Amino acid sequence: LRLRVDGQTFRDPDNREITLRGINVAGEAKYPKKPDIPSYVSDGFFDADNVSFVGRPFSLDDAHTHFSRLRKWGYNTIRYVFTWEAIEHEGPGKYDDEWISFTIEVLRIAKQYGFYVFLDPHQDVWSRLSGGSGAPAWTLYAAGFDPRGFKKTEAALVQNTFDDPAEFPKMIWSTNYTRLVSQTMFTLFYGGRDFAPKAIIDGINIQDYLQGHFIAACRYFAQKIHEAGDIENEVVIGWESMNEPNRGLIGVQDISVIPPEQQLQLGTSPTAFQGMLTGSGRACEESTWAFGGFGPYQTGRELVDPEGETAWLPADYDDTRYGWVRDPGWKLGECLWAQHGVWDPSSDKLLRKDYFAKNPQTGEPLNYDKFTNTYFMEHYRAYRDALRSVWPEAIIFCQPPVMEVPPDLKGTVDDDPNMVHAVHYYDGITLLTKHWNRLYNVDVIGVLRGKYLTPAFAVKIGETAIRNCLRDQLKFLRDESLRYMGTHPLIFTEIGIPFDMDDRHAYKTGDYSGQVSAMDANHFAIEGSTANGFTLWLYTTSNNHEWGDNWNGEDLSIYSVDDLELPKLGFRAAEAWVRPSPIITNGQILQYGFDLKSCVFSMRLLGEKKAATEIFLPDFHFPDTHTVVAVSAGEWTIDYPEIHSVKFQRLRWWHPEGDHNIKIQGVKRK
Repeated sequence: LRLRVDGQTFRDPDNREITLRGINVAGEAKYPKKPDIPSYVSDGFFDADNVSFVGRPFSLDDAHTHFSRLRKWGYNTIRYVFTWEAIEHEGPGKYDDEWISFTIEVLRIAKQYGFYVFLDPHQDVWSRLSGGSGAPAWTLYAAGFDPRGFKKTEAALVQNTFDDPAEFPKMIWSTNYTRLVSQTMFTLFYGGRDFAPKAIIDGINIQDYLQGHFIAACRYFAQKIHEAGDIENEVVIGWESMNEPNRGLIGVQDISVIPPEQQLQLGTSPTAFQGMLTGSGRACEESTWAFGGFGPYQTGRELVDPEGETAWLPADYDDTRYGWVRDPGWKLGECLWAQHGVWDPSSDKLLRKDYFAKNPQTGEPLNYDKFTNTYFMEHYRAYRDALRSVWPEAIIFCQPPVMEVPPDLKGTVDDDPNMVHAVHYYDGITLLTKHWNRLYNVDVIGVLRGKYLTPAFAVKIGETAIRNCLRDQLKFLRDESLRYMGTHPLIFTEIGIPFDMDDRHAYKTGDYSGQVSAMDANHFAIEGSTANGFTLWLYTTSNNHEWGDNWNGEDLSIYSVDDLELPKLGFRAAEAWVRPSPIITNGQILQYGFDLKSCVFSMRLLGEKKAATEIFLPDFHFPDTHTVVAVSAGEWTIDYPEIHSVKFQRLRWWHPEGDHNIKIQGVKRK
């Protein structure tokens, strides 16, 4: 077997600790292959019916060629991106065995390169019909509300629908989490017995139907891995929960106003009631909000007029498509929350301001921690046991909601010694402003958890203080992980920077200085966070300068078909994310890092009795003729191991037991 969990560390068969420097592969699994429907093409979007993700990311011939890149860049892990839509697209229980068979073929090509792969059931604002990716289309018809009218009802601002796809608002897809469809789907997914207790399919609640199929669609895809025989523990080490779990409306103390914890707006900003009227064809005046130095920004209101057409399936449209039972309680043509007594369609006025406020069964007041410790963990325990009904030795990458307190599983029955805490972190300023500010940055984590009062005691000035701020944020998350969940490993499964900074300034000049300072600062935070590894958010094989990641106007891929590789076109800040890093360490890593300015790699460890320390050294930064190695104890050699013709320089450092450290200096560049 490739890797085992042994507390806070991953260990190889000979007791050496493994460091997971990985990357997400790939952002192309978010949308189908035949027809190739990215975020900007509009024809054929709505007849999802039959899709064919057979092919995404890439055709199998290019697999061994594409995998070779990730070894050359020093990556040893891959977060394999796949959607629930890729498994159960035709309908409930209709699994794409052709997609399964083709995907099993992908893994061994990657296994030939000695990768570590954990599978990611990715999603963004629920479904691709809802302005993102993830869940299949029939899940929306199960809740029933046909995406045709979504345009100006403004439930999920879809990009495959706007008049001009090139004019899709930047970073507006993430706003859908606070809109009608995504607030409804996640609420029904994690707890339908609670807020919409009339949703009964197959005699069971919508909570049990949406979860039961996602739990089963992954379990059936996992049962093939048991029968494959050559990919369990030999390349596939386990699974992840679900990408960025959202609560929807579970815990909204007042649905008539924007909650103070909702810090993202932009586009139209409907409340739950303003989102309720709009999803029923009425009319609302909504404040519109935006972006630093661009967009609405304390805007001036805008009137939304769907004009008599709802964001719901009509009362008579044919459902009889894929099996089908509904209890007569669940209706069509009317608002779901309206029939449950949340609001009156005849008078257009709320019930009150606290339907989504307290506990379904006992009446305890809801918050985000209450949602994370109950309904999310309720969905997580079943997903954990379902994957272990097939493969009990499966490592489960537990991903709680983004930038929220992880569940308190330390000392409970869920203190799983084969679990991994997956944490997301994005520089909220640079990601949303698309500009690396070299002058200030905010301790976002410190503000969210209440370390300081308001974002005024927290902000730090100076690029050095900014670097230390990000590292102490990621370091704090590791201490929060070890406090609530126990002695378990942590993997920063998503972290990156937007490459389209300063109005495509790097694409116009080749000056990637902003992206270099952003990537080096983000990696500097990871290297000092005392974490167990990371996967940079997103390697796209079809990323270009025009469409970015070909998904929601984002441009986060480190690889581009229009940029040059490392030996007026730049290198896409490649010199910033091709870093020396530990691969496998003879003992516990005390501290390591890469100073990109001085081109100096240093690592301090606590040696164990014999078993080597294997470190990746980039060819660009560390040429063999000019690389200078210095050790505090022991001996070292430098080789060029070959893994299917793929070449990368590696240094092995044999040291005795005790406190030792190394300093590797390369070539400085401007």
